[PDB]
Amino acid sequence: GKNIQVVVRCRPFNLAERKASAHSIVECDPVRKEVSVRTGGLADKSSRKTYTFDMVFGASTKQIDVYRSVVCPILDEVIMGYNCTIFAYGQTGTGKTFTMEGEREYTWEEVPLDGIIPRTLHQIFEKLTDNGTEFSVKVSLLEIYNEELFDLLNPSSDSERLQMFDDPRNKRGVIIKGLEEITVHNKDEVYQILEKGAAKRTTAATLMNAYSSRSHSVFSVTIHMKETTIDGEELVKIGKLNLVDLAGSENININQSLLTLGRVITALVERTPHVPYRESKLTRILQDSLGGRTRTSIIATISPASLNLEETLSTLEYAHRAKNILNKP
Ligand SMILES: Nc1ncnc2c1ncn2[C@@H]1O[C@H](COP(=O)(O)OP(=O)(O)O)[C@@H](O)[C@H]1O
Ligand SMILES: [Ca+2]
Ligand SMILES: [Cl-]
Ligand SMILES: [Cl-]
Ligand SMILES: [Cl-]
Ligand SMILES: [Cl-]
Ligand SMILES: [Cl-]
Ligand SMILES: [Cl-]
Ligand SMILES: [Cl-]
Ligand SMILES: [Cl-]
Ligand SMILES: [Cl-]
Ligand SMILES: [Cl-]
Ligand SMILES: [Co+2]
Ligand SMILES: [Co+2]
Ligand SMILES: [Co+2]
Ligand SMILES: [Co+2]
Ligand SMILES: [Co+2]
Repeated sequence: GKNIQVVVRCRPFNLAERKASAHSIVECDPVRKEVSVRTGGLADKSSRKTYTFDMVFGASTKQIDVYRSVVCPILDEVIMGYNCTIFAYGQTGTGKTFTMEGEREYTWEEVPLDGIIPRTLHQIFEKLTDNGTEFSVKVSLLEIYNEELFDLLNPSSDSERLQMFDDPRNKRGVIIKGLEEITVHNKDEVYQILEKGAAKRTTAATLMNAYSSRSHSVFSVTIHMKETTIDGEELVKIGKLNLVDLAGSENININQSLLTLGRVITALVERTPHVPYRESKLTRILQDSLGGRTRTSIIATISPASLNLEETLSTLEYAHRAKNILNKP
């Protein structure tokens, strides 16, 4: 699977983990692209399990580093008119959202702590403006909670589950009816769009108890591009990027949707003819991207802490089952 990259990002051990008297049980090796965990736990030390992936981000890794390495070559493809997807997958609290969104002249914000989504909107605007491309950008943001779809961007949207239909004009496509798409007018409008997104998600975790923790959220960008050549020829392209912050790993039943995604990715990597797209909402919505000429990436997040051993081992196993990479001698 040249086209499907699986990478691992170990976040810093944290304060809560110290106070529980946890210790680091995971060793990352960016050069050998390995992650080792002592599976025995504490005094085992005979129990070391090692995994190999496309990339392993050690401690020195910053937000820009994940961006240049995972995202930039995918936006290249998106800008050439392809449809791509990037997943963040892992235990709650391990960095899926920090990676996808991150945190905030830069006066009130920490741009170094910006994640994938705002950096993506920035490059889109910077690259397309520089090369003289006439363009327009729109985004939708939806969440999936217990197999029901909710629009995070509808101002008047109460509650209401959106409805998804097959699209008989495309056998791989899908139509989410009523889905709001904002037009993005500048680099910084993303921040306000993520704000509106969060307010709304917060509401729905009250009147609903759909915790962003237990939900998938799908942030989709569509770019309409027109290039004019030397002679005044017009070249028209439509790119699409899906940035997905998955439901927490920990119970591995949105548990079933995660697993379906796993089989979908494994069938793609292995080229087996049976690809179970229809078995979850997430994979139906995404079949268009995953199934064509494309690039796909999973950022598997983990905590280094001994207290997280089981969920960390499971996340590693999931990512390994996804794209199986033999360990080096
Ligand atoms: N690579 C990282 N570096 C520094 N802090 C991080 C990193 N990843 C996560 N955190 C912090 O850890 C907490 C959990 O991260 P978050 O992305 O919300 O987890 P998840 O989305 O996987 O539940 C957040 O407070 C975040 O600020
Ligand atoms: Ca660490
Ligand atoms: Cl380490
Ligand atoms: Cl690390
Ligand atoms: Cl960091
Ligand atoms: Cl600039
Ligand atoms: Cl607008
Ligand atoms: Cl605007
Ligand atoms: Cl506005
Ligand atoms: Cl199946
Ligand atoms: Cl089945
Ligand atoms: Cl295995
Ligand atoms: Co480039
Ligand atoms: Co420039
Ligand atoms: Co500029
Ligand atoms: Co589902
Ligand atoms: Co049908």
